[PDB]
Amino acid sequence: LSVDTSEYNRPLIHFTPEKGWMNAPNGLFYDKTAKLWHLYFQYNPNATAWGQPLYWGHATSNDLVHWDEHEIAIGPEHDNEGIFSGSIVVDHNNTSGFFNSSIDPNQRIVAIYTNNIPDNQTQDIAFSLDGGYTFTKYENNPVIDVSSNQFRDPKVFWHEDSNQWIMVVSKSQEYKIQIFGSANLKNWVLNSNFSSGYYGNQYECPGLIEVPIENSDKSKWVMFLAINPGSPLGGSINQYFVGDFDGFQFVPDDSQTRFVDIGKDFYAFQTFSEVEHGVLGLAWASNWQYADQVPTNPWRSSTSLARNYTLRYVHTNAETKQLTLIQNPVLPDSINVVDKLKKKNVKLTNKKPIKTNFKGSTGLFDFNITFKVLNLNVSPGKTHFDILINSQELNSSVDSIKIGFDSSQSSFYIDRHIPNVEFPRKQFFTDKLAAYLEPLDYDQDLRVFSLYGIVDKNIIELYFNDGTVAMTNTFFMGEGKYPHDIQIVTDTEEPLFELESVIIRELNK
Amino acid sequence: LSVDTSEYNRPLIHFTPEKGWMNAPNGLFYDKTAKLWHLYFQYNPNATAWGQPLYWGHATSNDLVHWDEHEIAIGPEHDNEGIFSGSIVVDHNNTSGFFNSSIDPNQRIVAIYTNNIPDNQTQDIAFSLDGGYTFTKYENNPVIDVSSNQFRDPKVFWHEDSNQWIMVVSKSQEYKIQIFGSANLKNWVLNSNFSSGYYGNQYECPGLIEVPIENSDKSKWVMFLAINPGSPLGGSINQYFVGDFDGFQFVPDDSQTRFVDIGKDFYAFQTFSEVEHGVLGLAWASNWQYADQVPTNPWRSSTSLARNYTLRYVHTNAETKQLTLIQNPVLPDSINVVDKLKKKNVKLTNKKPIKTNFKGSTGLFDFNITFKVLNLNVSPGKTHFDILINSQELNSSVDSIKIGFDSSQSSFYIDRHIPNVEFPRKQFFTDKLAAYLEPLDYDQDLRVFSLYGIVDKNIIELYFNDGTVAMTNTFFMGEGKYPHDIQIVTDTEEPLFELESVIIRELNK
Ligand SMILES: *[C@@H]1O[C@H](CO)[C@@H](O)[C@H](O)[C@H]1NC(C)=O
Ligand SMILES: *[C@@H]1O[C@H](CO)[C@@H](O)[C@H](O)[C@H]1NC(C)=O
Ligand SMILES: *[C@@H]1O[C@H](CO)[C@@H](O)[C@H](O)[C@H]1NC(C)=O
Ligand SMILES: *[C@@H]1O[C@H](CO)[C@@H](O)[C@H](O)[C@H]1NC(C)=O
Ligand SMILES: *[C@@H]1O[C@H](CO)[C@@H](O)[C@H](O)[C@H]1NC(C)=O
Ligand SMILES: *[C@@H]1O[C@H](CO)[C@@H](O)[C@H](O)[C@H]1NC(C)=O
Ligand SMILES: *[C@@H]1O[C@H](CO)[C@@H](O)[C@H](O)[C@H]1NC(C)=O
Ligand SMILES: *[C@@H]1O[C@H](CO)[C@@H](O)[C@H](O)[C@H]1NC(C)=O
Repeated sequence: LSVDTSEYNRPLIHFTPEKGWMNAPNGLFYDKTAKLWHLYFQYNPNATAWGQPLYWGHATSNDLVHWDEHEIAIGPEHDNEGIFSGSIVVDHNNTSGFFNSSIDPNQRIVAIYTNNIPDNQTQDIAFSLDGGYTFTKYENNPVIDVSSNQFRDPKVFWHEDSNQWIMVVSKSQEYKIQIFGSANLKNWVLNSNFSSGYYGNQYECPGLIEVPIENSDKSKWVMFLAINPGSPLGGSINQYFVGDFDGFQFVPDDSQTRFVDIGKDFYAFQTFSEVEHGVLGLAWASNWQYADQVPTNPWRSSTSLARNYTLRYVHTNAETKQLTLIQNPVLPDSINVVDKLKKKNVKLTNKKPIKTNFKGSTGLFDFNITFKVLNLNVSPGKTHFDILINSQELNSSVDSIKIGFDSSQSSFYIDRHIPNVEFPRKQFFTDKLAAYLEPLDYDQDLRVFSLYGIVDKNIIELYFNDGTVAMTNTFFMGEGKYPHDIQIVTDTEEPLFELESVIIRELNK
Repeated sequence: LSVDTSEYNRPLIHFTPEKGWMNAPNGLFYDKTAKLWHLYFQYNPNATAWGQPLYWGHATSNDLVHWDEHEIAIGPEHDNEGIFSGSIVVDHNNTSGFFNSSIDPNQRIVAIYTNNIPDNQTQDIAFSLDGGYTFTKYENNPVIDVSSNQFRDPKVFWHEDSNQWIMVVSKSQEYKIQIFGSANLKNWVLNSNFSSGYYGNQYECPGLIEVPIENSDKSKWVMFLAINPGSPLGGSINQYFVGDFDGFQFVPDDSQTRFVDIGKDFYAFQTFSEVEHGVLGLAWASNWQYADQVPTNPWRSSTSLARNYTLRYVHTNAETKQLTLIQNPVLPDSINVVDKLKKKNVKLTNKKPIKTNFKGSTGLFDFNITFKVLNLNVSPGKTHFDILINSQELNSSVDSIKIGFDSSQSSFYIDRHIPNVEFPRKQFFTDKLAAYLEPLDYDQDLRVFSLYGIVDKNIIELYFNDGTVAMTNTFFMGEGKYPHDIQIVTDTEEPLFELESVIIRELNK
């Protein structure tokens, strides 16, 4: 309680609780009357570690970057217990019977969540009569009990075409996504089981939603699935499947495995209810392997930014395109640009590096680059360029993380290694991660790629080729240090890389 | 040609060419008459890098650890071209018409391989009349041409039940494994396409074989598949599927994705033909991201050890078992044990570390541990133990790689980071890799696990829980340095880990 790392460590525009522990985001919805985005979260107010009693924390936002934290929304009946993950729906037509005439239809808020008690996980419901700040648990909870220890994380949505509420929920250790239906929110029927992809140890946090295909009238149903432990990257990861849904079973178009975000730190993704126009969601931005040991205090964990989800046909090799999940960050105009560097058609060479030259630093930056690979035979050790994110100098040292692209491998990479920062379970804190991408485009016969990145004091979110792939990782600079400036460098004497466009901004609340 | 790193860098019992570049192993077969294992391989004699003309190199062995290199077996028609990957079968009954009355049935050797020419990849055959040392290409090559640029890596086998030769080959960029049948080895018919798992950039090096289930009469068909680039670990990786095969189509038992080896350096896996009793195979032990840049000379690349493949029902979580691919290394008794450390029931503590104390070092070691996790509440930074593989001291420093287990994560890990060793494309040389495993067993209520590891100068092969998962990685110690001794250490004051059995051996040719 006496050490506060916020000054250098606490994100400006990623949500964090003032104190205590946060994991999975819950009950994501938009209130159309109040015009407020609601974020709830797995919350332990009593320590910077997971533990019971576990609650739903609650915060609101009008723009998905500025958050007001509120009083705890739901709590367990005993210290022995926890209100585990869930989702919220708006029961406009009072199908649940909970709501007065005088409750605004857009605020008829129902939470559906896992109630965790010793040897039992059930699905329970509660309703809010005050706009989502307090709740009354349903008299006849549980609404679903299958006598299981491992039965959690409901995502519920109204399905017009089959005229019912749909729940996807994990039967975690059976590796099944279970699909239930209800008229009621109270009485549920099991319609199907879905099993596929990368099983790890466990299925968690399913989601199922209609995602729009870019430049078209058409859509596909996407099933989201979280697994932890046992990610091939180590620990926790989120995956997806593309297909069709009739209200009863989900049928994927193929049987391939794909991850939502191939950084180490993007887990328990959930989408917002009541979004008109598109699909928005966010995740918990850490990894279960080390999330409770990173050096922040008096809180641990942030969410990712909210992101916009679409589908796009992209080349995965030279011959073949696949319909692929695209995501791009939600950043409203209510963000102040303190300063920016903006350049066009720069021929990058080791004698001409790009260097930010701002007066100060908030620790929040973004960078936005479109680049072209030239025809130049260069030595193997130099077929790359690198973006450096440097702290201020402190113990007469600068800390930095590196983001680059190698043209011989057609792959982006990050290196988040920081010397002299140690914490428990760092054996699992992978430093070097890569992503292979086909060109965004061809200009004549030269390969074009794009990269957008945003750095917020302890988290970096990278989006390659207009969101073709996303990679999210936290990073921990030494005590007192935070991002101060940005450089783009290369070791080539002539130009291998031409940056058609470079924009680097310092940003603030 | 003047620098030779062999002294510290060249494996003793993993095959390497004397000079030049090697990638994928080819034409693996056992000659029953000669009693010789044959290894062919993608070979460039003219540089320590991939390039055309590309040949099949050739080596033989009576025990799968001692290799005799021979003259190039197959070469391209022009410098423009390459004999890409392939397999060998023994046509005992002369179905191909190539073989005399006086050619021993067990030596009726036919190679089936991809002929790579500009804008064209076809499948071609050649036969050997002198036991596999020289070949005559078939008069009417190609045997299969589908007018494709991306059509390569045939694995062929006799399928008794449908009375035909089967070929699995990759239609690389279409992400299809294509299954062809022949009476002939000359005239082929397409029977099915198979598409699943982790797509990556490209399908390569398929395999299809009947694998025995442990302690039973039963078996399953396993389909192997290599992808590169685009492994979720970065670069190249091998995956598999378990199911059934009728000679015409492969039908997996589920749609899950699983990798054969979750280290960075295990690619283009092939099995040996003419193995009676079980399934044996090996891979190329590097990763395409950096294989051509690692600091060895005058050669680059080794194969993995030959491994024995079985299927076993293992716990993937506390509730659920899955039928899972098991592998264990083939190490004959023709291996000399120079010295060994052997201990039983050791309560590991930071005051009582295990330390090898041998007179010298060949650079080749193995370690074999069964251990039990005790009930001891210890601080989070200490819930692990570590195996250290140390070089001799040189520039007044010891280089080392680390292999460990953390009990809070139930996961093994490696850290192959070595200071002051640099080479091109090391951004992709991932240092930290993990593997989550359920307990091998329970002793009362205490968790039991096992680990076998083998280190051979520049390559480490780890096998967790009697081969439940395998992890293969190269490593590059500083100039002159190689493994000299081994330690097992922990930071706990009391004992969290009891090692029921520990055997560390120094080994030699
Ligand atoms: C946990 O937090 C709750 C609410 O802030 C508080 O009532 C309680 O005392 C804390 N600790 C325990 C063990 O309940
Ligand atoms: C789905 O899974 C559960 C196992 O938990 C089983 O009880 C149920 O019968 C299955 N339903 C269908 C439709 O397969
Ligand atoms: C979501 O992205 C989509 C593009 O399909 C757009 O319709 C919508 O306005 C976006 N919402 C936000 C908050 O950016
Ligand atoms: C990065 O580059 C340009 C700058 O206007 C733009 O097309 C693109 O939207 C930028 N990306 C983001 C996410 O702001
Ligand atoms: C079989 O062919 C070989 C190889 O050229 C030849 O030497 C041999 O004499 C032939 N044997 C018979 C029986 O024709
Ligand atoms: C096998 O896939 C090939 C290559 O695309 C295709 O032409 C052929 O029609 C496929 N056959 C079947 C039965 O799917
Ligand atoms: C391969 O391992 C299997 C496992 O039972 C065994 O039957 C066979 O004899 C082994 N062969 C070798 C060379 O280890
Ligand atoms: C290591 O020890 C096990 C169990 O004691 C033994 O059965 C096995 O043969 C050894 N394994 C290897 C790969 O040498």
